[PDB]
Amino acid sequence: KDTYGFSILDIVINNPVNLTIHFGGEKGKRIRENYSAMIFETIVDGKLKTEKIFKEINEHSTSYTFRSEKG
Amino acid sequence: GVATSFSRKKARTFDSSWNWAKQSLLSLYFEIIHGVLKNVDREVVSEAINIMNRSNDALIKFMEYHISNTDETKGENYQLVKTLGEQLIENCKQVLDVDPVYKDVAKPTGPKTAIDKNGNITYSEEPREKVRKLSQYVQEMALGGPITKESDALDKDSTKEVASLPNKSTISKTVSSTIPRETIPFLHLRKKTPAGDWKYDRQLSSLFLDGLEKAAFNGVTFKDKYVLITGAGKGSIGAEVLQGLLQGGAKVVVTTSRFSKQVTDYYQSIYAKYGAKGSTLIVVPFNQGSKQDVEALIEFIYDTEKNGGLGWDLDAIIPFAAIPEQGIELEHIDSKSEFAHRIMLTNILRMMGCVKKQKSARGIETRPAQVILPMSPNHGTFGGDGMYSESKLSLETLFNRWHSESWANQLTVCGAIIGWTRGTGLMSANNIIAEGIEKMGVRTFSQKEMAFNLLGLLTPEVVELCQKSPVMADLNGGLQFVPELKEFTAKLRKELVETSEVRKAVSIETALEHKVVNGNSADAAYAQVEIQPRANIQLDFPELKPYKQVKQIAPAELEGLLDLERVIVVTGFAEVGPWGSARTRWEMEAFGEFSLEGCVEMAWIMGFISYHNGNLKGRPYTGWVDSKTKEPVDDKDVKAKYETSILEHSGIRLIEPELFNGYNPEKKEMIQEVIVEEDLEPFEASKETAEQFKHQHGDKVDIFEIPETGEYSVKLLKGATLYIPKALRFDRLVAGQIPTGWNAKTYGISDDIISQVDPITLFVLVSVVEAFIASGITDPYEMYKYVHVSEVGNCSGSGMGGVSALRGMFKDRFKDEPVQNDILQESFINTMSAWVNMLLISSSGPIKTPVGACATSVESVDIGVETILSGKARICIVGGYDDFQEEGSFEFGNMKATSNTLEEFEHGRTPAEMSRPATTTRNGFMEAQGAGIQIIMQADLALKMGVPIYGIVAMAATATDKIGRSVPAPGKGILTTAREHHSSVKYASPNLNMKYRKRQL
Amino acid sequence: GMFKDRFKDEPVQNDILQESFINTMSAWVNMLLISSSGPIKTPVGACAT
Amino acid sequence: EQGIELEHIDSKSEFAHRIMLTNILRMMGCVKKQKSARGIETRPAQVILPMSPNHGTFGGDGMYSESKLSLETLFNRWHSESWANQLTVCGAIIGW
Amino acid sequence: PVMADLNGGLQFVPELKEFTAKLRKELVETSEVRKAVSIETALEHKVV
Amino acid sequence: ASLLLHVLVAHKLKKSLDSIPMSKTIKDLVGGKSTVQNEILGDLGKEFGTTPEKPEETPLEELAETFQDTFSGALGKQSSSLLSRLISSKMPGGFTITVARKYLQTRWGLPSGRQDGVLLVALSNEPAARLGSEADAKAFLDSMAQKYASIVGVDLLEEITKDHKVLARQQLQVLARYLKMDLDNGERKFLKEKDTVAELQAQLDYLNAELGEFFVN
Amino acid sequence: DKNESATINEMMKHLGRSEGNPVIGVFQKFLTGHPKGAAGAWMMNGALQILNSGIIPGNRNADNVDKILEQFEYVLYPSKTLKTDGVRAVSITSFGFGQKGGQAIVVHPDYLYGAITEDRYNEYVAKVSAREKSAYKFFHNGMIY
Ligand SMILES: NC(=O)C1=CN([C@@H]2O[C@H](COP(=O)(O)OP(=O)(O)OC[C@H]3O[C@@H](n4cnc5c(N)ncnc54)[C@H](OP(=O)(O)O)[C@@H]3O)[C@@H](O)[C@H]2O)C=CC1
Repeated sequence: KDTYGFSILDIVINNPVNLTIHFGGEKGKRIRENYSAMIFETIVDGKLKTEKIFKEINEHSTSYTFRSEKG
Repeated sequence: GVATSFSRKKARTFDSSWNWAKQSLLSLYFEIIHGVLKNVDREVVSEAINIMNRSNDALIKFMEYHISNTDETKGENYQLVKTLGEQLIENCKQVLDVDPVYKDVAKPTGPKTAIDKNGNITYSEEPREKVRKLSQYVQEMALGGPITKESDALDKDSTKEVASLPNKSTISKTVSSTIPRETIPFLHLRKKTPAGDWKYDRQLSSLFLDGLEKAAFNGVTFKDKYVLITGAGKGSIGAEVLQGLLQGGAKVVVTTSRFSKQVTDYYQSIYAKYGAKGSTLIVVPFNQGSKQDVEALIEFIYDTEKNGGLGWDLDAIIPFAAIPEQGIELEHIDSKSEFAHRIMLTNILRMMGCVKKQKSARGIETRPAQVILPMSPNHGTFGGDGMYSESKLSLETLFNRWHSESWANQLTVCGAIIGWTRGTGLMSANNIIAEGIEKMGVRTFSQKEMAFNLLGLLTPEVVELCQKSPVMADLNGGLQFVPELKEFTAKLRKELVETSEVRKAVSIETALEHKVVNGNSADAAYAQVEIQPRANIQLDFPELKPYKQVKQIAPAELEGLLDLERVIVVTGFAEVGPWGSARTRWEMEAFGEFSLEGCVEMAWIMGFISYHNGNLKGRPYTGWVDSKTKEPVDDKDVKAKYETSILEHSGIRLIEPELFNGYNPEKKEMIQEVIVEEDLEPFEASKETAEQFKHQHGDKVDIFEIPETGEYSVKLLKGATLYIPKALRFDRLVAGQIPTGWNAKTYGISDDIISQVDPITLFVLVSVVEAFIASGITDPYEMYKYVHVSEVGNCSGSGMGGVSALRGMFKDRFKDEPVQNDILQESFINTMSAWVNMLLISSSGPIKTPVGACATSVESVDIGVETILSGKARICIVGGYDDFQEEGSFEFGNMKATSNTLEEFEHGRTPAEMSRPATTTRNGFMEAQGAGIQIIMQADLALKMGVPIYGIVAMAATATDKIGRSVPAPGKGILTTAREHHSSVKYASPNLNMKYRKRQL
Repeated sequence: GMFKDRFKDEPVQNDILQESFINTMSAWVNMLLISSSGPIKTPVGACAT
Repeated sequence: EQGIELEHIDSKSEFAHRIMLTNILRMMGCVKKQKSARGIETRPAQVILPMSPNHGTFGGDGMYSESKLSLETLFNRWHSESWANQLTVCGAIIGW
Repeated sequence: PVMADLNGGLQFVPELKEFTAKLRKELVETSEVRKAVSIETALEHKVV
Repeated sequence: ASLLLHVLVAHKLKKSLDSIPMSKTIKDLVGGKSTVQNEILGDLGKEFGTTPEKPEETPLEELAETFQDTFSGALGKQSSSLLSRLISSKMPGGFTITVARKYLQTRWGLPSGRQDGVLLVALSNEPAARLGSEADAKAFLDSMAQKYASIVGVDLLEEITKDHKVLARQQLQVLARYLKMDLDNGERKFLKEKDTVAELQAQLDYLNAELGEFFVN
Repeated sequence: DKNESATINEMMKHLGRSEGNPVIGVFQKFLTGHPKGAAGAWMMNGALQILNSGIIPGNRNADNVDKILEQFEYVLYPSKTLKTDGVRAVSITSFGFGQKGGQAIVVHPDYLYGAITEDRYNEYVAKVSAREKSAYKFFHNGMIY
């Protein structure tokens, strides 16, 4: 809840089809920069390159959707 | 006034924007061909953008076929469509897969009070001098003016302007720097200083104006924005904020208070014009001064689709609704101002107080809802507002309470301070002083400008800024800088009131002097003679083009190729329906309103007006005369006297019992068999009837003879069977009926026949006679000067046809009412075509009668064309007819075929709104009454008679579906008229080519 | 069943109007038999049908 | 009114909006109809309205803040309506 | 019209709400932390 | 709920209570006639209210399972109309459903909730025509109380004054008819007055609901 | 409604339209109601008014066209009167109880007068014109008396 904006109990109890995270006020903004910190390094032959997992989450994104067919 | 109006089944969602762009583009297609709209018009630019907002892959393929098919040789307008059209096919392919955009285009207007020399005041909204844009309105609002001192291609080329629509404007001259130092803009946001007041901030307002400029160049987007807005009636700000929400893709609830058909046809027309791709629109009925509706509407929005709600969320709530208070001062503050304190203040707090309990339950705290409160600058400064001032002042306290209470995460307040919007129901009463208040430097806004200024409070620059601190938008043109706004208000009025009188009463005297110095009869020849129109009801035959013009349409090889004996042709047609004949139905169908020649026919149909010749009160008269009171009515006044009553009693309406022999739909009589439990009173009867009771009841009833009178006395004993009537409230209350007062006597049908024949044949004889009138046949025996007698067919049957003479036989003999002795004759389906041959045509052609039970008339055309092509008939009637009665209507009701009527009142539907083909919430059909026939004929003989050829029936077919166990279930059996073989689609058949068939001939 | 047995309020079917038409005896010839898509032009002659 | 916030604004705060605001307007609105009948226009009645400094600044007042803010509008309406001779407003802002 | 503002300077304190709950939560806790400590040293005193 | 669902399906198909197995579904019973399918849903949406998500496809042993959670010991709306029209067309004169409950209790020893089920077994096996004799009605009801016991599994002087108090009750009407006095004018003024009481409560409790009990009091 | 839209789309698709030429679907039962004998004739009088005038009238109760009906790209559903410059042929489809369906098609009358010759056409025009004036006189007199 406090870092990514979803509750894991509601996912298990009643299996959703889609889950749009919303990025609202201060709490929402705090949550979004936890999605903006998804860069993985590999110490490239003496370098450091980070690729963001979540592509479109930028400083203007008000939401993000997780999608699935069944659940 | 507190009484509830909301319900869950009275919502109307509007979601078919994928078809109001194929409609709106083809509506722009012919208004450029025929010359309605031209290259100058900014509305075509406005209608360009409402199609660029709705761009699918299927829509460009619609556009590409219609522009590539128009032929430029014929006209100059045909070249014009292909210039704009290929320019708009250019633009839609770039905005495809791009979110839609609100961009208001039209000319920003201004006020003008002009007083005529006769002393009449007129307020006219005039296009302004140096502000021809919304991009010029932005640079005006950033300059301020004199009183704030403290600290294109459009009208000359649409097709160039239409090209400049996808392209986003690239600038760097920032309008924040266009603000003069020591000059407040006209549109400034505010900031609370730590002393506690709200003062003008440069940087907050500069972030507002700069994004407001981009809102004029590029425009706002509102995709996935969910908005509540109340108080959105016609001609107010809430209707112009609505157009800017729907245009950008928002998903908007709009609540109305006066829920009608007029209101719901207006909200359909808004969405059929502005609603972009993905936008939606809900109209729910509403009360805001009711506590139980603000509870019940916020439930219905957030609640899920499994339980009937919407399942939505909300990202803006705009509670604008207000009632007028005027002339109401502090001693006259009463229940009207106390009902209106609750609309504008303490139920706005329960909208903001009840969306938070919907986000508390669902745990939603990362999606605020920006509240947009309408505020005022004048708190007590006008005269008797009532309690308008008190309500507005209270709203300002919310800014502080966002910091201090627990609802800062669900709601964010954004108070707007709307200036002089003129036209809206609060400030439309004084438009005449708006021109004088602008003489200072104060600015007034039309509604599309405070639409523009409030939709700048939803841009993603200021939406983020609301979520840090409250946002106060002061949108006055400097209307807080005029000293004594009340004193200067009445000063401008009393000058323009007196000049409107002193220029009026002076001009009325110099015309009274002028008729004394020179008299009346010297100037009596200086008035003119006007003329009122008369009604000239025409038959509307087809207008024939010259033979040079005709062969330009048809191919050149058709001449001599085509045998005219075996081409079938409609020669006449007529009908009788709920809107009278075929002529007064087309005026209601095509136009929605009657002409002057249709109010005259619909009054002659329903028997309102009535031709008088002779003397009226001694002096001679010739003209239309009311048939009730025998007093004259002019054709100029047939409308205003009778347009109400003709629209009351024609069309789909409530079932009127006088038309259907005492049938009340609400009281449907039924008899229930009971058993007597003791013996009844002796009633006296005649000899033959009391012997009939004894043969029936046997040993139960008791008949005895009365000695003096000679008539028997009948006693019932315990164990006999009675039939006591009951009555069943029945659901189906509405049917489309031939208008109230349609008499067959007014067409010339005698009482020898009306009293003897079925009511459905009176529908047919009027429809056969009027069909020769449309055919030029004035004497039905003119058909025999050319055709033999045994070559005039009559192939025209009904679905049920004679329902009124089946209850004469199954229901009125059993009741033993006085019935005719030949009712079985008049009940057949082939006997409505007997009175067409007994009272009319005396021919000996075929009389093949169809029955289709809902398709009786396309089958009848099929039997017709098949009859003529074999030469069995050279003329034949075709047509179909059916009568509406009580018992057929009840039995379609048990089949769930016709629609229930009490379900429809619960949805808020009106009777002129319940027959709806291809609709999302259609429910069944609406059973109607009447007839309709056509007279077909060879195309060889139609040229030799000299008759109006109205059409060419190229094809007629019928088809049966397949195996099943359900009769009313339709099927695709008539899909076998397109049957051809596609094994060999390589090379063109010469047989379908027409030059080849000419060479063989 | 429709003019006389509803008025008596006997137990009647709910789809008697279906089964009373003249073009529905030719429906059960296409519902229980032949499954074709040819013409279904129905005559009425009242003694010369 | 205490413990009452914007989602708990209910009939208790709606009964009390009427005590503190829109029946104070009917005291000042009904003494003027008693001086209208008797023709008394050379004897005003100084109204003493209790005001507050805190309009929303405390926590859940209920609608105490709304009632107080509305009273401030009267100062302007003395200049603009027709009851300036029978009533004179004197708003006091009482502290702690 | 006459507007009497009779505050002792209560419009010059920034964040009157924040400073209100600050003074209370100190005097509430000191009323408890001086209470529950004194209730234990009387429970120790009846054990030793 | 198995005892009520089995009757209302067997009425709409007009077949016996044994010729329809409850292991089958609604769809395999009709034949394809979709006029009948809407009639089966409407009779069950009225009767129980809670209609499942796939009624037409689920077998009837699983649908009485669903209906049992929200049905207990009631008669209902659809069920009380089919059982009063049963007596009003198949039972003799003076033999109302009150007499059909006095007979099932006195002779067969059946209280109120049991004999609500005896009438349901008598619904699907209704006569083809009206029973004529007064005892042939009782022979019909004796025959159905044992066809009800094969479902549940349970084995099973004041008339000298009733024909007297008839005479005094019928003498009373003929004196009241002679005096032209109305013995029911009290009740008709009564019954048309509880309408106006309940109408005012509808108006008055509307305002305690709008304005609240704190405001109004 | 679903069946009629589906049948029209299927036939047009099979025969080879152009993609982007949908037939415009007029509806008349919104205003008069659905009769059952008179149904195909009221649709037949309507077609010969849409042919000669070139006016496409509109279903003025289609507040929201159904979402299922978007899969038929060869139909269009209007809600307002749409006066065109020429309608060449109109379809008239009537579906009945007892699996009685059927369609007609009604070509413009000016395609008849291309197979005619100029002696014949001029002669025909005069006769029709005389008939038109004569019929007009007859209709007014009867109407009034
Ligand atoms: N216009 C101006 O000059 C300014 C206005 N304001 C405020 O902005 C808003 C602007 O409204 P405006 O459009 O100008 O005024 P209007 O009166 O035109 O619009 C208000 C809407 O409220 C609806 N309404 C009326 N009574 C009720 C009720 N009892 N329950 C529910 N709804 C009702 C009406 O339409 P319907 O019932 O058809 O929906 C009406 O159009 C108002 O709140 C006003 O106080 C602020 C500053 C300037």
